[PDB]
Amino acid sequence: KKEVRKVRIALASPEKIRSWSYGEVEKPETINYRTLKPERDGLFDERIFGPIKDYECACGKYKRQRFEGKVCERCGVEVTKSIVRRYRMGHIELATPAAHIWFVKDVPSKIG
Amino acid sequence: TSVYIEDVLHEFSTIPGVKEDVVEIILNLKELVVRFLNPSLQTVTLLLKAEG
Amino acid sequence: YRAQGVKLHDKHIEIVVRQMMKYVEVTDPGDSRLLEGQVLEKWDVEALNERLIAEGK
Amino acid sequence: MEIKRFGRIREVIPLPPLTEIQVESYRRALQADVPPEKRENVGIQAAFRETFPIEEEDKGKGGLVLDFLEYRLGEPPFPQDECREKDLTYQAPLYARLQLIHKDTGLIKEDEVFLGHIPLMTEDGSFIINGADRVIVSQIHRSPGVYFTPDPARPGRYIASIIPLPKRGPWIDLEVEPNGVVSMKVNKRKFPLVLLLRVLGYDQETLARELGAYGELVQGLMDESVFAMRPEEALIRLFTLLRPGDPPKRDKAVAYVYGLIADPRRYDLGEAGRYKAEEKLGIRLSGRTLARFEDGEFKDEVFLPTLRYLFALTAGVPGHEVDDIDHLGNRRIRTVGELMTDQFRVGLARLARGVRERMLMGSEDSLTPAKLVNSRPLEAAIREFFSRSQLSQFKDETNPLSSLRHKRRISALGPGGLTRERAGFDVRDVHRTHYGRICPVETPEGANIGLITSLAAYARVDELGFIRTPYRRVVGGVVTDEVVYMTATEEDRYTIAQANTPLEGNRIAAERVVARRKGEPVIVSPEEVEFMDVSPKQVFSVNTNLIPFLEHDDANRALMGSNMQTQAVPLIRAQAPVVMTGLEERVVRDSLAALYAEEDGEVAKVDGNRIVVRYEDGRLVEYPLRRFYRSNQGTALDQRPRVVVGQRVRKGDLLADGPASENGFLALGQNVLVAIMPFDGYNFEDAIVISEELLKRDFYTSIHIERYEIEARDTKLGPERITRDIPHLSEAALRDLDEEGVVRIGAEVKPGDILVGRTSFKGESEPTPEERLLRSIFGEKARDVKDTSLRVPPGEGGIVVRTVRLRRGDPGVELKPGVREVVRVYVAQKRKLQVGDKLANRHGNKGVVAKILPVEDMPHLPDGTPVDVILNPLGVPSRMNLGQILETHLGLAGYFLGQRYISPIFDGAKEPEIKELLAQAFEVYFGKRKGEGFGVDKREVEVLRRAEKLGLVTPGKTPEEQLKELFLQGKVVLYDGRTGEPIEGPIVVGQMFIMKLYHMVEDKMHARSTGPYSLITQQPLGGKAQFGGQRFGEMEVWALEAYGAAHTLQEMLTLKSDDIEGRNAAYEAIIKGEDVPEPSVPESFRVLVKELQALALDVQTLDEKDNPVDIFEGLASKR
Amino acid sequence: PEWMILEAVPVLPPDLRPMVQVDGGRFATSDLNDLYRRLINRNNRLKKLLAQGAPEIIIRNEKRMLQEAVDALLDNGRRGAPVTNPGSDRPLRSLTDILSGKQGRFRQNLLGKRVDYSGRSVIVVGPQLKLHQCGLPKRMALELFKPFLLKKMEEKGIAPNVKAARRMLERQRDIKDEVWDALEEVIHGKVVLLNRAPTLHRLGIQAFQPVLVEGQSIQLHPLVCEAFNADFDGDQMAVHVPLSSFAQAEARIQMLSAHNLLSPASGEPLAKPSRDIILGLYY
Amino acid sequence: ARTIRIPVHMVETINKLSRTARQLQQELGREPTYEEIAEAMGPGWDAKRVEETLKIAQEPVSLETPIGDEKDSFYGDFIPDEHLPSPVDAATQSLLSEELEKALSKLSEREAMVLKLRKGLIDGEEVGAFFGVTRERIRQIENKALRKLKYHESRTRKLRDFLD
Amino acid sequence: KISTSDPVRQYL
Ligand SMILES: CO[C@H]1/C=C/O[C@@]2(C)Oc3c(C)c(O)c4c(c3C2=O)C2=NC3(CCN(CC(C)C)CC3)NC2=C(NC(=O)/C(C)=C\C=C\[C@H](C)[C@H](O)[C@@H](C)[C@@H](O)[C@@H](C)[C@H](OC(C)=O)[C@@H]1C)C4=O
Ligand SMILES: [Mg+2]
Ligand SMILES: [Mg+2]
Ligand SMILES: [Mg+2]
Ligand SMILES: [Mg+2]
Ligand SMILES: [Mg+2]
Ligand SMILES: [Mg+2]
Ligand SMILES: [Mg+2]
Ligand SMILES: [Mg+2]
Ligand SMILES: [Mg+2]
Ligand SMILES: [Mg+2]
Ligand SMILES: [Mg+2]
Ligand SMILES: [Mg+2]
Ligand SMILES: [Mg+2]
Ligand SMILES: [Mg+2]
Ligand SMILES: [Mg+2]
Ligand SMILES: [Mg+2]
Ligand SMILES: [Mg+2]
Ligand SMILES: [Mg+2]
Ligand SMILES: [Mg+2]
Ligand SMILES: [Mg+2]
Ligand SMILES: [Mg+2]
Ligand SMILES: [Mg+2]
Ligand SMILES: [Mg+2]
Ligand SMILES: [Mg+2]
Ligand SMILES: [Mg+2]
Ligand SMILES: [Mg+2]
Ligand SMILES: [Mg+2]
Ligand SMILES: [Mg+2]
Ligand SMILES: [Mg+2]
Ligand SMILES: [Mg+2]
Ligand SMILES: [Mg+2]
Ligand SMILES: [Mg+2]
Ligand SMILES: [Mg+2]
Ligand SMILES: [Mg+2]
Ligand SMILES: [Mg+2]
Ligand SMILES: [Mg+2]
Ligand SMILES: [Mg+2]
Ligand SMILES: [Mg+2]
Ligand SMILES: [Mg+2]
Ligand SMILES: [Mg+2]
Ligand SMILES: [Mg+2]
Ligand SMILES: [Mg+2]
Ligand SMILES: [Mg+2]
Ligand SMILES: [Mg+2]
Ligand SMILES: [Mg+2]
Ligand SMILES: [Mg+2]
Ligand SMILES: [Mg+2]
Ligand SMILES: [Mg+2]
Ligand SMILES: [Mg+2]
Ligand SMILES: [Mg+2]
Ligand SMILES: [Mg+2]
Ligand SMILES: [Mg+2]
Ligand SMILES: [Mg+2]
Ligand SMILES: [Mg+2]
Ligand SMILES: [Mg+2]
Ligand SMILES: [Mg+2]
Ligand SMILES: [Mg+2]
Ligand SMILES: [Mg+2]
Ligand SMILES: [Mg+2]
Ligand SMILES: [Mg+2]
Ligand SMILES: [Mg+2]
Ligand SMILES: [Mg+2]
Ligand SMILES: [Mg+2]
Ligand SMILES: [Mg+2]
Ligand SMILES: [Mg+2]
Ligand SMILES: [Mg+2]
Ligand SMILES: [Mg+2]
Ligand SMILES: [Mg+2]
Ligand SMILES: [Mg+2]
Ligand SMILES: [Mg+2]
Ligand SMILES: [Mg+2]
Ligand SMILES: [Mg+2]
Ligand SMILES: [Mg+2]
Ligand SMILES: [Mg+2]
Ligand SMILES: [Mg+2]
Ligand SMILES: [Mg+2]
Ligand SMILES: [Mg+2]
Ligand SMILES: [Mg+2]
Ligand SMILES: [Mg+2]
Ligand SMILES: [Mg+2]
Ligand SMILES: [Mg+2]
Ligand SMILES: [Mg+2]
Ligand SMILES: [Mg+2]
Ligand SMILES: [Mg+2]
Ligand SMILES: [Mg+2]
Ligand SMILES: [Mg+2]
Ligand SMILES: [Mg+2]
Ligand SMILES: [Mg+2]
Ligand SMILES: [Mg+2]
Ligand SMILES: [Mg+2]
Ligand SMILES: [Mg+2]
Ligand SMILES: [Mg+2]
Ligand SMILES: [Mg+2]
Ligand SMILES: [Mg+2]
Ligand SMILES: [Mg+2]
Ligand SMILES: [Mg+2]
Ligand SMILES: [Mg+2]
Ligand SMILES: [Mg+2]
Ligand SMILES: [Mg+2]
Ligand SMILES: [Mg+2]
Ligand SMILES: [Mg+2]
Ligand SMILES: [Mg+2]
Ligand SMILES: [Mg+2]
Ligand SMILES: [Mg+2]
Ligand SMILES: [Mg+2]
Ligand SMILES: [Mg+2]
Ligand SMILES: [Mg+2]
Ligand SMILES: [Mg+2]
Ligand SMILES: [Mg+2]
Ligand SMILES: [Mg+2]
Ligand SMILES: [Mg+2]
Ligand SMILES: [Mg+2]
Ligand SMILES: [Mg+2]
Ligand SMILES: [Mg+2]
Ligand SMILES: [Mg+2]
Ligand SMILES: [Mg+2]
Ligand SMILES: [Mg+2]
Ligand SMILES: [Mg+2]
Ligand SMILES: [Mg+2]
Ligand SMILES: [Mg+2]
Ligand SMILES: [Mg+2]
Ligand SMILES: [Mg+2]
Ligand SMILES: [Mg+2]
Ligand SMILES: [Mg+2]
Ligand SMILES: [Mg+2]
Ligand SMILES: [Mg+2]
Ligand SMILES: [Mg+2]
Ligand SMILES: [Mg+2]
Ligand SMILES: [Mg+2]
Ligand SMILES: [Mg+2]
Ligand SMILES: [Zn+2]
Repeated sequence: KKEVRKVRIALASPEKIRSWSYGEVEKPETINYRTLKPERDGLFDERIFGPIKDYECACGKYKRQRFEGKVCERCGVEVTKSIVRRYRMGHIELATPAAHIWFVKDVPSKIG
Repeated sequence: TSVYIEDVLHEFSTIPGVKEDVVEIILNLKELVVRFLNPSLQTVTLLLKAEG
Repeated sequence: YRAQGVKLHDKHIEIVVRQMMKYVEVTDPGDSRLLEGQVLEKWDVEALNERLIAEGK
Repeated sequence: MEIKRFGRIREVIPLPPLTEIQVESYRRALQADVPPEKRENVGIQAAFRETFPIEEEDKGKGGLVLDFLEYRLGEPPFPQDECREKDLTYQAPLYARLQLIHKDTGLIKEDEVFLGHIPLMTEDGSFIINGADRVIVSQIHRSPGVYFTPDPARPGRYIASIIPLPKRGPWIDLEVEPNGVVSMKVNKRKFPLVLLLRVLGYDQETLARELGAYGELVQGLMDESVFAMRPEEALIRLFTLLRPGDPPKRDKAVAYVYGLIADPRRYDLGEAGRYKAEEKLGIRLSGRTLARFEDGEFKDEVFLPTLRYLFALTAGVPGHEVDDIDHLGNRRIRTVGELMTDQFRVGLARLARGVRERMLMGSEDSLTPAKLVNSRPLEAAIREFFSRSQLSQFKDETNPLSSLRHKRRISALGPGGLTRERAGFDVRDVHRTHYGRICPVETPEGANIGLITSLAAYARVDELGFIRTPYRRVVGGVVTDEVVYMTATEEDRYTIAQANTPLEGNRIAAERVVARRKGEPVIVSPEEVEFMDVSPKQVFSVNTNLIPFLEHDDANRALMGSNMQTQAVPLIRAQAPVVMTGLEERVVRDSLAALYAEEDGEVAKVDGNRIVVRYEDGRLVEYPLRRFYRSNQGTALDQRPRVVVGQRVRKGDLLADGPASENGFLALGQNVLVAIMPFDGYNFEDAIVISEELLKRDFYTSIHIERYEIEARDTKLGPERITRDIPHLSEAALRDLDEEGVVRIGAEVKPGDILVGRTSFKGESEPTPEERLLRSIFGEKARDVKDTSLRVPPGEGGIVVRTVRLRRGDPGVELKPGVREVVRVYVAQKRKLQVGDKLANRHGNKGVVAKILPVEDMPHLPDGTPVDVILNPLGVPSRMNLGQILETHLGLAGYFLGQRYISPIFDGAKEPEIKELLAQAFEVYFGKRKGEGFGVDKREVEVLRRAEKLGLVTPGKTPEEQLKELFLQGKVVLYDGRTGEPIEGPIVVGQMFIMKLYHMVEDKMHARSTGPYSLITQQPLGGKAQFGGQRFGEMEVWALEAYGAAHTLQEMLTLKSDDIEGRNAAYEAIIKGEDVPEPSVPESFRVLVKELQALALDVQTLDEKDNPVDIFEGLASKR
Repeated sequence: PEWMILEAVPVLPPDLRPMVQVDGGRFATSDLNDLYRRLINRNNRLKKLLAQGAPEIIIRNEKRMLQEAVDALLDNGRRGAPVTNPGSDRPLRSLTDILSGKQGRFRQNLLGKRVDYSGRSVIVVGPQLKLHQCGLPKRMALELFKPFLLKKMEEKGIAPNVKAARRMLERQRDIKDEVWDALEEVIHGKVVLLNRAPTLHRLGIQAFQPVLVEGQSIQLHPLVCEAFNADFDGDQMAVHVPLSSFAQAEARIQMLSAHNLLSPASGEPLAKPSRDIILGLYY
Repeated sequence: ARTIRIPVHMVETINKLSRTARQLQQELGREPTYEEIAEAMGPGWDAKRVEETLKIAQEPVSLETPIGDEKDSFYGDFIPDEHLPSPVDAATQSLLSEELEKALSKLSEREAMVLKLRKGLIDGEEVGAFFGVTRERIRQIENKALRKLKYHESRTRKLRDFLD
Repeated sequence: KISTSDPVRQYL
């Protein structure tokens, strides 16, 4: 509603990593041929990132706009088109940490 | 104003036994000068058929 | 340019060159350490309020 | 009509076979027409021998010897036209004889193995790879030799370079930095240039004294004596200097590599590399390159002479040892043959690679056929070169001329290994040696300039790609008709003179006559003139040679003229220039436009499709004529018979004319009478005014043909059927869809008509809930299929002339996978000249039609004949091509004298000769005027008044006499036409030839309202039928930035291209006549933020007071 | 500063790393996904390696790979360069290569985007035209001002509704001469922008009132042929449309040709009589 | 190993297919039409099966790949989009919904809403479509209201021009 | 530096 007057880049807190995220991609399962649908919890899962179809849900319990802001009882899908499927974030939970090479290998090692 | 060869469908065709191509002939026709004598003749269809 | 027929007003070159000198260097700190290169007017900001509104020159 | 040709320089030798460059190279490349008995063993046979004797000895059991006997390829799978009708690559089959030996009793010979289908050449010189005729363009680079160039940064002294191509194979350099080191580098690191000589056998004493007694630098050679005192040990010591941590013992293994076989090149033992040697440095070749493996003790007649010349080049004048790289004697050319033979050998190695593996895999002796050979490599390799090489291009058949040059064009870029993208200005410039070897006008215009240029007229690739230009001999003050094709290098050793030198025959005629020693203009004496230029034509290319008075036109704009012809489109009505140079005939003939008579005889039948001639030998042959064929770029190629029934033909006379020939003469565009004055603004910067009268006659009209194609694909949702069935609305649109499915031949198709129908399925996997209700409401039982039918793309269509459909039981065609069936629709259309079109004379005046005037009021001459086109004068001073103004003058003469002429390149017509013909013209013009009964106008006299006051007519002479004067000047009186009054001041007019230029696909104005969008980037994208948006570049952004165009710029960044939600509400708003809404955030922005979030970074927009605000409208908050 | 260390790797959206059906059944996915899988597999194999029992050498070995992986998605090439299997020795575009790259994100965020209401055709001198206006092909105007026309169709009897007005124009032979009269009415006082090949200065884009004309070419005024370095040997000019009443307001107020007569460079006119006019006026 | 997972059986399946294509390349000089592969493979192998397996065998392609003159071309800017309503469609749903909504109001909410909701709101059952009132009143008002609606819409032609 | 060598050396 208010004009965007200032942009700001700031470091990511691991708790902010998770704040922007939905679900944890925990398996290397793209899409399985038989059904061009998202495999298991994997990279494309509909819970984690979002449903791939307009105002409609995945199973179809609720399908039009009257209830546009609510989620499905047996399965989770709140809707407006797939743009959500292209804007949502998921996150992987690393075992034992690793570091950003963006901060480790810049000429002045910001960490060194 | 118009031409109809009997076995020819489009303007870019060639007729067997006929050196000239449809386009060359329709061209030669534009060269043709006719003269009718009275208003009663608005559109006259001239006919011609020759063989061998 | 003159030598090539072109006749553009100085103004323009000025606007440009000015920005080549929007920044300076430091040797007598207050808020941030000395060797730093920063925007000229941004220091005219600091010095201005540091000697006029808040004391301690 | 009669022909008068002006210049007299006896053209001593006819021009060479224009395509020999392409034809002969592929001839020597693949010597298949002659038995393996015939001696030319370069190319294929050579590449074969090069990698055939595969010696595989020990690691387990070996002693393998696969040997080559004879190479034979003979029966083409299919023929030319069938290769174009069907998608086919015309290639000849090849299987050579092979016999593998054994260390055990037995040698199995498996005769044939057909690996590699190698393309063939058309008799013209072009190929047929996949459907489209293709061409292999020649290249240029550093011919494998050795040179000495000045050192990089230190002004001091220069260093030596040994150049061995293929890539694999060392690159040596010799440099001396005296404080204590000398440098010889193969891969990179340096070492003493002597440790090597020692290895070979040159000892400190014999070396230093014989080689450099005269060269004090000998001291640096005998310096590190401690190592120079042990011979064969120096061999192991250098081994040691290389670095892996290798076994000291390896008897004569690595020394071999820089010895005889691989790395040093295996080209012609005697002239290939040994030419660069005996003339530049050293004297002999003890085998191809520094080579020997007979006693273990190597011989190097090349390692010492390179230093020998370095001590020599550094110490005085043995000769002057400085190599100008760009000397063509150094700069080699690659004829087609070489380009193919290389890929053929690359494939041979790939083949010989896999075969070695199978010398171990096959159990016992029966291993000759399949055990050793697999055709997978050679196929892929060679196939990759003719279809994917950056060198093989679509034929340039805009018109034979264009398609011809395209076969004789040479390029820089290519293999990547040679001159790539970076280096430029030294190569790009027209080097001195480029004389008669490369055109200086020809090359393109742009970042890619001078690197790609077509050779000259008499230029020919001798034995190894070295353009030798012809220069005739002149012993003493005597000139000969004998000619020597000289290498770039040798040309410098002589004093050469130009062809313009007044000649009485063998006698030079002027004491101080021009010659040019070595790239330097020098006024020499008749007694010094050793050699003379062969021809004014050899200096340039074919494409250029076609220009009338090249002589008077700025080389810069003459280029434009040369490239303009390459874009000439064939007109149904073709005409040759009123003034030609002299090669029009030769172009059409040497190109394969017109059909010539083999031997003398009479004509039997003269069909529109065939001319069966009867030779006097008692034979008669049917000569088909490519009625109407599709040129790669969509220009008509028809052969119109010019001979009547029963006609005795001379050997080599035109039976039919090519796409653009009038009478065996090249004919593009059409000579048109032209006034050269200003009109309102219709001809302002470079605009051309045209007389409607040019359209009345089918003058500038050209036939086009685009080839729309659609496929019946197999979707998992259900095959896409191709049927007359177009699911949703009318039969009106089904009319011309006569054949069930396909469109009927001869039907006029406008944009938006169905060319072909097809039916695919509605959704991805599921039906439609809302569309379920609607179908049910008026007709449930509704074909759930989708209209995906080839339609006429905006722009244009004509009348369908041919159609092709390939269904299920394929005859001998290649249908891609998934592809159920294909349907081609050839459409044709007449292109009458119009205001959007661009015409241009051979000189360079380029320009567009801005107004087609009614013959009613354009400039008309005294006798009712009016001008067709009015060219602006102003376009002539700035540019410098008076040649056009010269043409129009000779033209005016040809108009009234009813004759065409031939003005050679620089020898042609002369200003006095033209004034002479103009004089003859004045009588036909005004002579008939005298007798027909009338004299001179008030107008004619009035313009004379103003003309004398001007200074064009001698005051005091009679108007009759005055007009003669004024006519001779090339101008005549012209009346307005609109007012009938005269145009104060004489104006020139005349017969200038003008061609019409081909309309590129871009021409078709691309206007897009709304359309597709890219998947990942959300910016507008076109393709098939939706035009695709225009690019708004930074340079354009700033333009708006500079203005106060705030919103107009936002729009361009939001509503129009990336604001997903914006453009939607945008359209709809417009639809309801709503003043467009205020922009939402651009997807560029959102895509960014997220890509940025993808990386640790957090980009959050903020408020008035530093607080959040939201770009991602409601999709980022969670759940 | 405790955040520079990574223990939670944000994953880029899905539709932004597509998986698409191409041809025959070919698919197409953003290189990012091969990299994502890299990390996930490693991360998982790590967990299961810790759980199963843990021989030191092997756990580090993995943790190494893991690290490397975490680099890959973020930025490839800073340390070695990951490759899709034998086919293309190509750096899988890293999120970095996304933002910067040969042709990356902020990068092509400035090279250009494609406008929705654009057009482009060959130009031709328009001598009678006044600086004020420009000749625009009706054929082009139609598509350009389609939506503006549609609605205008409905306001008149030519069409019942939008969708109707659309199908009414989907084919060329179907246009009643009443439509031209509608478009010619829609364009009344609106103006468009014309661009030239290199837009070197602000006058590289100027606004004029369109005077609809036949054919393919675009009629341009002679006087402004000097502002755009555009001669007529085939130079083509694009054309854009001001949609907001605001954009139109600015466009025709402060961007219209006949208003910007003197150059921003010199106080010298740019509406100087070019070549033919002088020649006339001189003689 | 693969982006799009493939069970172990399909894997071996693919190896056997490959190996078989190998022994077939051995003598024909003709990369086997999917006829040979079926035969040589065994019991239930047919053309549709081999064309299918090798279609799955092709790994994907890099959405980011150098295209045309590799100068600077990236494969993903060229694929269009399907779910997203190109302007034309947003305008569609505007008039369609406004006009469908106008008709829906000036009517009987007994069988019109039934078939409006049963068809346009949840999923695609005459009997199970109407609340308490049986089939006879369903077909009665369905077909009589659906035709009065269509025939007056025939008068004031608004819907005729098939929005689809 | 380069990852294979180090582990190879590591367990070897
Ligand atoms: C081997 O096939 C392609 C290789 C590309 O790769 C590159 C990197 O290697 C090249 C090599 C080795 C070349 O020798 C040329 C070019 C390129 C490349 O770019 C050219 N490139 C351009 C320069 C500017 N671009 C515009 C770009 C910036 C958007 C257009 C082409 N002109 C080019 C030429 N022209 C001319 O000489 C001139 C002055 C006129 C001839 C025109 C006719 C009409 C053509 O000959 C036509 C029949 C056809 O052959 C081409 C269109 C062909 O395309 C196909 C599909 O066949 C390419 C040559 C070249 O001789
Ligand atoms: Mg906001
Ligand atoms: Mg408010
Ligand atoms: Mg974090
Ligand atoms: Mg997740
Ligand atoms: Mg199955
Ligand atoms: Mg789950
Ligand atoms: Mg819900
Ligand atoms: Mg869900
Ligand atoms: Mg949603
Ligand atoms: Mg986990
Ligand atoms: Mg018949
Ligand atoms: Mg025919
Ligand atoms: Mg005619
Ligand atoms: Mg009459
Ligand atoms: Mg009358
Ligand atoms: Mg009467
Ligand atoms: Mg009859
Ligand atoms: Mg200041
Ligand atoms: Mg303050
Ligand atoms: Mg103060
Ligand atoms: Mg204060
Ligand atoms: Mg105070
Ligand atoms: Mg005579
Ligand atoms: Mg005579
Ligand atoms: Mg002559
Ligand atoms: Mg001669
Ligand atoms: Mg051969
Ligand atoms: Mg060889
Ligand atoms: Mg041949
Ligand atoms: Mg030096
Ligand atoms: Mg060599
Ligand atoms: Mg080699
Ligand atoms: Mg050294
Ligand atoms: Mg000597
Ligand atoms: Mg010394
Ligand atoms: Mg010894
Ligand atoms: Mg080593
Ligand atoms: Mg020799
Ligand atoms: Mg010699
Ligand atoms: Mg010896
Ligand atoms: Mg000498
Ligand atoms: Mg010298
Ligand atoms: Mg035995
Ligand atoms: Mg190199
Ligand atoms: Mg560089
Ligand atoms: Mg450099
Ligand atoms: Mg230089
Ligand atoms: Mg010279
Ligand atoms: Mg060229
Ligand atoms: Mg002799
Ligand atoms: Mg000499
Ligand atoms: Mg004399
Ligand atoms: Mg004398
Ligand atoms: Mg010379
Ligand atoms: Mg030039
Ligand atoms: Mg012949
Ligand atoms: Mg012949
Ligand atoms: Mg006879
Ligand atoms: Mg004779
Ligand atoms: Mg005779
Ligand atoms: Mg004439
Ligand atoms: Mg398709
Ligand atoms: Mg109907
Ligand atoms: Mg449809
Ligand atoms: Mg349908
Ligand atoms: Mg349809
Ligand atoms: Mg079209
Ligand atoms: Mg045929
Ligand atoms: Mg294919
Ligand atoms: Mg197939
Ligand atoms: Mg089929
Ligand atoms: Mg036309
Ligand atoms: Mg007359
Ligand atoms: Mg005459
Ligand atoms: Mg001549
Ligand atoms: Mg005379
Ligand atoms: Mg007479
Ligand atoms: Mg008379
Ligand atoms: Mg008389
Ligand atoms: Mg005067
Ligand atoms: Mg007198
Ligand atoms: Mg007189
Ligand atoms: Mg259009
Ligand atoms: Mg369009
Ligand atoms: Mg659309
Ligand atoms: Mg909304
Ligand atoms: Mg909006
Ligand atoms: Mg409104
Ligand atoms: Mg409002
Ligand atoms: Mg908003
Ligand atoms: Mg961020
Ligand atoms: Mg860290
Ligand atoms: Mg498919
Ligand atoms: Mg991987
Ligand atoms: Mg340990
Ligand atoms: Mg350890
Ligand atoms: Mg790497
Ligand atoms: Mg790697
Ligand atoms: Mg790899
Ligand atoms: Mg991979
Ligand atoms: Mg690997
Ligand atoms: Mg990089
Ligand atoms: Mg980068
Ligand atoms: Mg006017
Ligand atoms: Mg006008
Ligand atoms: Mg209709
Ligand atoms: Mg119309
Ligand atoms: Mg009206
Ligand atoms: Mg018209
Ligand atoms: Mg052009
Ligand atoms: Mg342009
Ligand atoms: Mg507005
Ligand atoms: Mg000027
Ligand atoms: Mg396989
Ligand atoms: Mg096996
Ligand atoms: Mg395969
Ligand atoms: Mg491409
Ligand atoms: Mg869309
Ligand atoms: Mg409403
Ligand atoms: Mg109502
Ligand atoms: Mg109610
Ligand atoms: Mg009611
Ligand atoms: Mg009501
Ligand atoms: Mg209902
Ligand atoms: Mg319901
Ligand atoms: Mg259900
Ligand atoms: Mg109930
Ligand atoms: Mg009833
Ligand atoms: Mg009843
Ligand atoms: Mg009723
Ligand atoms: Zn659900």
